[PDB]
Amino acid sequence: SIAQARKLVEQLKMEANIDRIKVSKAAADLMAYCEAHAKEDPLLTPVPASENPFR
Amino acid sequence: AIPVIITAVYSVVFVVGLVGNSLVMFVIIRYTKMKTATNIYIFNLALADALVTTTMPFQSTVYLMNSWPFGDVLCKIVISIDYYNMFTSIFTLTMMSVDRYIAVCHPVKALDFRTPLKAKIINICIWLLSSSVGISAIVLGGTKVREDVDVIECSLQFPDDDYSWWDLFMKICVFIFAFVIPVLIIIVCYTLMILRLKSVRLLSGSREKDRNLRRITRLVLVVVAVFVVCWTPIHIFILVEALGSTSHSTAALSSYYFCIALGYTNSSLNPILYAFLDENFKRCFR
Amino acid sequence: LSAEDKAAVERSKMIDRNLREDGEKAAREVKLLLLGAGESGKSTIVKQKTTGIVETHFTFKDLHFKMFDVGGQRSERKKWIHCFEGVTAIIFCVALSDYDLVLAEDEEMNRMHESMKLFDSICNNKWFTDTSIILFLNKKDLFEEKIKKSPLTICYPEYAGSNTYEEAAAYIQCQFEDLNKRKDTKEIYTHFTCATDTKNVQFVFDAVTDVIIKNNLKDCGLF
Amino acid sequence: VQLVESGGGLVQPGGSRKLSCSASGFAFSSFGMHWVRQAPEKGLEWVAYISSGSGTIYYADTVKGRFTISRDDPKNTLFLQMTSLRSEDTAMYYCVRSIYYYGSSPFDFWGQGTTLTVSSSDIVMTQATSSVPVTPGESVSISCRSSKSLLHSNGNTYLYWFLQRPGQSPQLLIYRMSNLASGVPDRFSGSGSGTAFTLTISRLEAEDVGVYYCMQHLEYPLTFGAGTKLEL
Amino acid sequence: SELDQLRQEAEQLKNQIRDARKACADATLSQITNNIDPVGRIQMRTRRTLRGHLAKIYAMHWGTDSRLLVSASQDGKLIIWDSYTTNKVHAIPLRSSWVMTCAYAPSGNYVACGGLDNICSIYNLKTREGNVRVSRELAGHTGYLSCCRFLDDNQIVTSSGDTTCALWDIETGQQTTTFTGHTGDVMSLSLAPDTRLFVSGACDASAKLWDVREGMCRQTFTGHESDINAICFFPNGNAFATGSDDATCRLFDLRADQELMTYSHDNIICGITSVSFSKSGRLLLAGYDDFNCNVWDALKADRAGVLAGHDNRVSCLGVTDDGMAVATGSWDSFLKIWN
Ligand SMILES: CC(C)[C@@H](CN1CC[C@@](C)(c2cccc(O)c2)[C@@H](C)C1)NC(=O)[C@H]1Cc2ccc(O)cc2CN1
Repeated sequence: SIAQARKLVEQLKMEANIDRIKVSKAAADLMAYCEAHAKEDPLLTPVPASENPFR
Repeated sequence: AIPVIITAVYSVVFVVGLVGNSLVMFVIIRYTKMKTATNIYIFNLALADALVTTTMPFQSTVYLMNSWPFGDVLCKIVISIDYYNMFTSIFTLTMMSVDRYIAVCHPVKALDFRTPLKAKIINICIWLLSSSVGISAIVLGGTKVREDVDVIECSLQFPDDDYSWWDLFMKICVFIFAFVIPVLIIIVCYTLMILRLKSVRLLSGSREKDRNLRRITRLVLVVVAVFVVCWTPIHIFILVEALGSTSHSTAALSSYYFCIALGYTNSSLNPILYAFLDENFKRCFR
Repeated sequence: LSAEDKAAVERSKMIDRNLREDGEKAAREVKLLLLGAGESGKSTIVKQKTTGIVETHFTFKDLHFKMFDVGGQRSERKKWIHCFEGVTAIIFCVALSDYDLVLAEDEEMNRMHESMKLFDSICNNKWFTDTSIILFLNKKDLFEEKIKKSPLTICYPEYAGSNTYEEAAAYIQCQFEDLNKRKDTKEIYTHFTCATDTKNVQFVFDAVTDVIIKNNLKDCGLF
Repeated sequence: VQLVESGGGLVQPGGSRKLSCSASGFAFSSFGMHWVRQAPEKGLEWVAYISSGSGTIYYADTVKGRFTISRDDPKNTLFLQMTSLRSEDTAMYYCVRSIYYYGSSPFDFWGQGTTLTVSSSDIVMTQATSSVPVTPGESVSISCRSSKSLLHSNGNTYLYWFLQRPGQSPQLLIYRMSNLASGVPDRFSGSGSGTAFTLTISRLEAEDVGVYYCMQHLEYPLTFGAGTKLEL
Repeated sequence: SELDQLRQEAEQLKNQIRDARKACADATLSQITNNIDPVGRIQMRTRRTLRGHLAKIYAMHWGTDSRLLVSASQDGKLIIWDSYTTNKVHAIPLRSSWVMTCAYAPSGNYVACGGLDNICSIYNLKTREGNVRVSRELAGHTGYLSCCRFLDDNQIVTSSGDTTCALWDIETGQQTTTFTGHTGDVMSLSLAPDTRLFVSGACDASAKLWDVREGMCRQTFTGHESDINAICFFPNGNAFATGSDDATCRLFDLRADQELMTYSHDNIICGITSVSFSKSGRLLLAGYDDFNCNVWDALKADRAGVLAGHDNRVSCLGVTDDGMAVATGSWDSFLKIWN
């Protein structure tokens, strides 16, 4: 109905007025988070037999 | 000249039976799951054929030398495992047929009568029933000389006494309980199963379920034929040389070797047939 | 190892045994999937608050059927129809007396056309390649007097036959049988029944026994 | 959740008594039960242990082949058949329930107890101190020792602490090392690694008085320590 | 003409949003990633095979630690597994066997269960009575429930079949907030690591970002072209990957909400059932209908290995919160654990 279209148009208006900054910086800090936590990840580097208690 | 070819063919069928049964045992142990009631039965057939294939070099060397340098150390066990194989194979072919018939004609009760636990119970019961004949053979074993060639063979331990009537009664009893009751049960169960499959609607159509019923009937017919035609002239030969008298005639020994060749070729063909025709190994292998 | 760990292992084995003995009766507990169009006599078939799957437990000659009425599930059927792989049969209750009226409230689509579309959707699923359908054509009593006045030309402008009860029933039979795109592995059962008619439990018993004969041929390695 | 005791009393030496315990308020079939004695002048010692479903039955060295423990899961009760009782069997018999999984708290409930009077290696746990002076609002740290390491390869240390108020059943406080039982106020800091283990109370209270015992669950029998009373 | 004017205004404002997010992408993640070292082959052999289920497994969830996980299946059993020792701690019976979601509370005290019965069930694992007892029977959803991730011990978020998400209270059983705006059927839910926002996927190929305290969609994006049925956050909370029935996995951020990277290959034409990250975020783990699981470099969009070994289509996989191992469930009544 018309009420659903109204609800959609103010919902999309509320979603329109949001702060959007560059995707390149998001890729950069995602890469930074990946490289800064690569040491503390058993799936990246397999832990030795002393560690890895699934054995 | 003459024994050169037949020994080579015997060795060839021995080798191919060994490798086929070994691969069947390997896939059923480590590649095909064993939860279905028919899987433990084909496992029993595989184990029985693997236990009986070992006696093929013994049969070949006793055919060659007309004797054996074996003593009573192992002729007793290789004549016990003969009856062990016989009763195990006959009763597994009977019980699998009874399982199929109680699956078809009584499908509401087949869910209760086809559990793997009850299948294992029936398997242990028929193993014990074959082991009774095996231990009777291992406690009634022995060898003796014959006063024409002075060669030795291991058979039923019964000297010249009043045990001839007991031997005839035991022979006629094992003949009845091998090829009257089990064969009649298998034939009746399969005929009733096919007659029940006549009346269903998912197997008695016109496009492809009719030929599915046709190949099911062909399957059970060829299984029964391969069992009966290969295992029966054994029973004619030993029953003929039971009731009256039959010495070492020239035609008697060659027919005996031919019948033994058939009664080992069937156990050689059983892994290949039960691998390429049971459709579960066909589904798994793809 | 530790007595704590050994007793934990024993508890795990005990609940494994309990779970096995609770799930071994699920093979006996045969299951049916009942679905169809709205107000098509589905409410009067089950006689022979979750707002979801209605669970009805009934037995006949010691088989323990289960019906899963999904009439209260108004969501997208494509994302929960895959939860019925292990069902043994599908019960499809549709009314023969719903051929002339389209909705009884509006004029856009016949109930029989929607039933045919639903049957074509539920029969040609990739999850139900080998799941037999127990089609039910109920309320024949209301179809007796609704066929003498209104012919099949309202529902089908291609009939060109006889305006009688038996030929109309046979033509609806022919329409529903031709909706199967693979008659080899699929067999559809159709029963003529009324709202106050017996011999429906016998029909579903015959259907389920045929399907479990097929299953017992399948696991033995023949079919 | 409470356990009800039955039987007991005066018995001639060498006789028998059908000692029983009637459970109520909890699922009896999932709990591995125990029996723990207490002499009128001494501490606790484990007697028997029946597991869930009676699949594993253990006894002490002094009651091996002499006592019989049995349970009735449908009848919701626990029995103990005592054969050839002597003067060394005069004690107070407690019924203890336990489930063993990951994160579970065994020995989490004790029965009220029943009395039995008769007329005229193992990893031992030793409580070196006994009957320490104490004041309310203070902090006391009692300790007990073990004859063997109580840390297996799974990483957890198996020490069980029990508080027994005067006229009350033993109550679990520290089911495993650095673990606090349910219903226990967050002031009991059990610790200890290797051989020596201890319990610490941050602020003493009037209801905290009684006698403390430490119990190890690594092998069998589940022998207890000595007594550590509190004197105001 | 008012409805047409409103539709035209919505269309032009959506076009303005699309133009703004198109001009906002100054660079792509490929030309930033193409100068770093790639991850080697993830030869992750199976370690634990949690046998014991007798039916099709749809859901699993880890805890805050390893060693404990719950699983649900159509046999009516909600099994909690001891991961290291292969043991099972509890075998919770279900009133309705039609289950496709389960979750483990962060406190370790409760588990979730729901499905085609349209009712969420909360069970109490730790009770003085020794058993697993149902505590709250959450009703109020007209559709089938599909995801029931726990906010905390008292707040539960439910993704259901009524095209709406709901936030409930355990002690009252009522919906505190209702998340409305998904046109299509909804079968995804994932909560942020900082417990502030959550995302949900639906049939309209749109993943919507919601706020828990006030309850409206802050952001959305449509980059998929089929039904979305798998969602999870990046470990920093500023990105989330999307799994769909489109043989592609797509990465969206929380800051621009655009197509960061797609994870699709020509050899796979099957849908995705579950998507999860490692704790570093370098590896993206995606389930598939190709009877296996595939790991993805979240930066280079490259296949780092295949977790093959399942006899049927996988349906659920989760990574431990310490990054220890992944437990991929599947339709073959198995639950394999990979390290
Ligand atoms: C299973 C087939 C292939 C052979 C195998 N069998 C195995 C043992 C054998 C090789 C043997 C054993 C010991 C010495 C010797 O020279 C030969 C030789 C007797 C042949 N079995 C027999 O000949 C069985 C068949 C049979 C059938 C009915 C009956 O009342 C008694 C008997 C006993 N002989």
